[PDB]
Amino acid sequence: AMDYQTIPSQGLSGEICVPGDKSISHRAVLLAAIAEGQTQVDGFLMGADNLAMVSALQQMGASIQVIEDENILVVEGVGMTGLQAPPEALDCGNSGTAIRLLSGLLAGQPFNTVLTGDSSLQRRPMKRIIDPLTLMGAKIDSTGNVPPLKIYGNPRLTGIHYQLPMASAQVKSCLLLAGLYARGKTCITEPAPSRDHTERLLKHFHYTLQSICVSGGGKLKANDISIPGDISSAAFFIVAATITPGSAIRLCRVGVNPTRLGVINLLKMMGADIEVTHYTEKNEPTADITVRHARLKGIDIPPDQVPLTIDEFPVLLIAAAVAQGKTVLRDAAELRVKETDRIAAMVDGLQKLGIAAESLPDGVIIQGGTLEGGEVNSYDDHRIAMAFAVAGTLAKGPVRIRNCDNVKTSFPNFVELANEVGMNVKGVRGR
Ligand SMILES: [Cl-]
Repeated sequence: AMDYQTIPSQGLSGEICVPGDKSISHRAVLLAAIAEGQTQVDGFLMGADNLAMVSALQQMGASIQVIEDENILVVEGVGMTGLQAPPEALDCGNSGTAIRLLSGLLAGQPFNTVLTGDSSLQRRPMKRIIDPLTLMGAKIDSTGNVPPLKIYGNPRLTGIHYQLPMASAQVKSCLLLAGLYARGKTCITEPAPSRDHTERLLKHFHYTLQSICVSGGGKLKANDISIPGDISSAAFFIVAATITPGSAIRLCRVGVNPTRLGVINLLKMMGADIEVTHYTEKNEPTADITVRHARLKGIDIPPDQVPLTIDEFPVLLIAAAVAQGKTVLRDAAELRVKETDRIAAMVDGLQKLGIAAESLPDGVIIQGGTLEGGEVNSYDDHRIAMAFAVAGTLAKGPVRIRNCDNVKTSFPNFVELANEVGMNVKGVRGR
């Protein structure tokens, strides 16, 4: 509901999976919808952007059954040519990824589609995909190179070899999809190799791929898929179990990034008790994460990790609040407004929960202490709202978190997952 109310936890326990992120979730259902056969998708993020993708595919005749509370989809593929013109404009909500992937998928279809979304989405730039898509023969009308986009399906799409002056996995993913419906082969080359989840998903669905090249005329084969859990969503539970006495949990199949330091490792530096096991590379790289309660010490976050901490794992600041000593985030230069606002909200909430915290022009400083019960404002930022729900696990009293509407729309299963592991949170009427 509008506000979240928590009460202190007796200690977390149990095993859960957290959903994957938006990007992999979109790609999985999209590829499954045009495959032949039935695909069961586990770990599908059930937020508004991902369900907007689902409803769009259904408008075009896809068979997708949604089990929201279990993060499951069961897709009966309609084949490469089973999509049909939607009767109305496809509303992509706030999803830039949805509109861009759908533009690639629909450019080579033998029908027309209008793609739009909310006012935020109607300002998102689209030239980067429109031009390359036009080279393959796409007919995409738009004003100001932003949505709405009217795609006049071109069944005569032809493959292209594309040489980019800068890396971009968003363009690549779009062209790979358009390539599935284009004559000959479509190839994408970059100065440096960019992120490649689309490529692995294509292989998972048994499409042939040969820089990165794909050919039209091939066929997608249904194949069950378990989306790796988003480390950002998992971080909430990792911190919860780390700071709450008597806690022991296991997070199954969480996507792990081996090339970066990360939240698990920053937590380990604070003295956390985390075991990463059962590492596999057949999904993105995946692992089970076992977390037990552990006393923590404040650390100096290296500059390179400051933006990432604030952007992706602000719940790490909740762990700093209960550690012994101070934790310091100082970036080389003053932070961007998005970062500055985020830290100001975290600092203000922490202060309201009796923690000594100061915002800096290039970061923040947290004096480790004791979280008290009280009231904070999430400022409709789901990451902030969730971080304070986690602070509630150890707070001396109940914590009320105002304006949590965006948690339901970004990560709706948070509340049920929190409760299932012993972390008390319930939606209540606000203001
Ligand atoms: Cl969810």
